[PDB]
Amino acid sequence: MQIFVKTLTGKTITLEVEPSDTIENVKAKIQDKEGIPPDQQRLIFAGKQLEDGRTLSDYNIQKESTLHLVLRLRGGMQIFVKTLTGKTITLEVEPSDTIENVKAKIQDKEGIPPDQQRLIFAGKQLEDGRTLSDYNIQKESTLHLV
Amino acid sequence: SMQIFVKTLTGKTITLEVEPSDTIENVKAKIQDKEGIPPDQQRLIFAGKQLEDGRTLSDYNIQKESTLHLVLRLRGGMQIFVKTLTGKTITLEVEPSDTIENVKAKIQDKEGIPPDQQRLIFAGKQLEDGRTLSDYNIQKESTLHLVLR
Amino acid sequence: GMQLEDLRQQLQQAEEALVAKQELIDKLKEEAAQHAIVMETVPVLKAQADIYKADFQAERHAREKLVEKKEYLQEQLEQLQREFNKLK
Amino acid sequence: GMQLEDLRQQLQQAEEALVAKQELIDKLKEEAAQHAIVMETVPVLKAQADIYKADFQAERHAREKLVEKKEYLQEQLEQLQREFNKLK
Repeated sequence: MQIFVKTLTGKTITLEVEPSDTIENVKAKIQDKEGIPPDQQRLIFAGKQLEDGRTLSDYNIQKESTLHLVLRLRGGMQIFVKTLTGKTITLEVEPSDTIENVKAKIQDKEGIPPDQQRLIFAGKQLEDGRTLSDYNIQKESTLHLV
Repeated sequence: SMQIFVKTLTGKTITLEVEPSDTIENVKAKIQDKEGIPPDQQRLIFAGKQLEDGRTLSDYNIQKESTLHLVLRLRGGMQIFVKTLTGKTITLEVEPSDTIENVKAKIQDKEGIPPDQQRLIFAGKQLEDGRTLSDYNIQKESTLHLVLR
Repeated sequence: GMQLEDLRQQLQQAEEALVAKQELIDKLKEEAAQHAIVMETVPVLKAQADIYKADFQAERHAREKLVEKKEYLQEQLEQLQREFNKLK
Repeated sequence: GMQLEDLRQQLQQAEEALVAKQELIDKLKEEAAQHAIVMETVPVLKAQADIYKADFQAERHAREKLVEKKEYLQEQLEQLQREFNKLK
């Protein structure tokens, strides 16, 4: 089947699936297509919020079904980068984000070009190829920017 | 000397006796007078539009028997904190003119403890039900101590 | 002789009246169906108040969690001092 | 001849059709006004989203400022922790 997914402000994308699929698989399929983290997504059918555990069958959702999508104001995990002045900015993340993505996010809010960022998390200079989870970075962790 | 309806999204209508010359802020006051909702936590809407405290009823074309919508903020203005004798710290939403009764009530709304069993402290001194927050110079982000009476 | 004509002017008037009545019916239907589309979106808006509110509460307790730590260290930083200001 | 009974039969039938289509109209109005008053809930439900978004934003800021201070106060416990061990 091919269900529909749209937001309260335009953008109806389309998504090839099969009914045995869980909601978590759907939320992930939206991440690949839309670049939106799963835990930031909240999905709606028939007026109800669908849960990761239950499948598409369980929710009686068939082809051309339109799924309503509201974005959260936050995902689950966030960290802080202490800027050279001490100004601490807050960031939204997953334990899967590569340090490059983290810089990109800092470039977005701060305007510091990534080639000019250096990130330390309680000693240990962090590199573009690794993930926050590689460095065992938790929610509420604070990084320092040089 | 008209009158109007005020309705939330959660249902529940109330009526207010108003004057075409009254200001939006004046109404919020009334909406507080009976509902007990602080003006800084209410957003009124007539004809699809948030109404400004500045302007009057007259300004917004509001005749007798008009329904005004009222959205409740999650978060208003000044918050203080209350640390329990276990470290459990909670926050309250208040105003300088809030009484200690009008504070003990909210404690209970979160902790579930009758006001008659609550002893509140502000740096060593016991707070009194009769007096107000400003009376005990408690300012924003300030922390309070909850011990059982 | 005026009995003929008072019928077909009364018939023609009523068939004309059927036309306007129908127009007004069709318009009032397409309007109810448009309005219907908008009404199909309020269950989502409602859910969104819930999502937002929950997201706000998460910020609140996080806020509290840090207020809590802050109150602890500043309470201990007056413990470290007391002996620092006596051994010196 | 029979003409002034043939145009009396269509008139009845049309007078009756007009009443019906005026009764469907009347039903459709009662319905529209009920709609209009639920419709009036959409600007507000949208407004509710915004102010909720805003409320969350004040809370995030307020959280941050407590992270700024916890980091600054630990930052100034850096320029001190260096001394204490470096010299005896």
